[PDB]
Amino acid sequence: EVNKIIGSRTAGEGAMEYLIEWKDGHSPSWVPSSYIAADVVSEYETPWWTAARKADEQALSQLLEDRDVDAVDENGRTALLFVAGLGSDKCVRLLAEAGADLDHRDMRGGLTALHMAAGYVRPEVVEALVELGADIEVEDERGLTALELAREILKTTPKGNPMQFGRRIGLEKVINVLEGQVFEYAEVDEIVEKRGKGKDVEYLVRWKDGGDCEWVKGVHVAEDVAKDYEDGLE
Amino acid sequence: QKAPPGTARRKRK
Repeated sequence: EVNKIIGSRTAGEGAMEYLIEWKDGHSPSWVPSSYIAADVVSEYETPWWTAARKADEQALSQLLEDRDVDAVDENGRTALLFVAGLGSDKCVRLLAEAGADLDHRDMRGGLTALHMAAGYVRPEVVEALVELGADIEVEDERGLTALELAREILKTTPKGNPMQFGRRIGLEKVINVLEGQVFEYAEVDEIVEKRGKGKDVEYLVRWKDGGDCEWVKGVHVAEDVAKDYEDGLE
Repeated sequence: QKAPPGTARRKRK
């Protein structure tokens, strides 16, 4: 009766349907996962989950001719979440190309691919994730955005040797790639008031483009416009 | 990590 599987497709919610081909001979038809043999499903998906958990790009390239890329595992992780935590910017760029849901959320912890690239410390990956338009703002079960995460871990990286080093670099590169997304450096019209003293000086800032004035730490301002201010003071 | 000339850090909106 049933010959082989040839396609997947998300029906309902995290529920699956496969495209079957036939030995009795008739035109290939869609059919619920709940309605088809274990191994025959397993035989279509295992080559897939192997490929991913080892970030095999070539393989993945082929196993996609007609496949629903956002298939989940036991913990609601899609293929993408894997290649992300492994640090394969090349894979990630490929599955993105395949329309994968960048903003997908797992069900053990509530994470996205950027929570993986973050946690697993893959900069060049995040780089790409953001390039292709991911949303950095997505929180998880712990309420953490991806950035707050890189902040937290780097709190607790070791300071031992050049092994424990490329770790610290990593978190910084991520934490800065991410910052360069939350934070712009917009030009100042005027600097209205001065608070704090010496170095911990905090300046009240008027924006050229519009809207409120706001206390920027004296660090997060320009040495050229901070001077222009305390000169008008004298 | 110095701020560009004539600018200051804010959140993106």
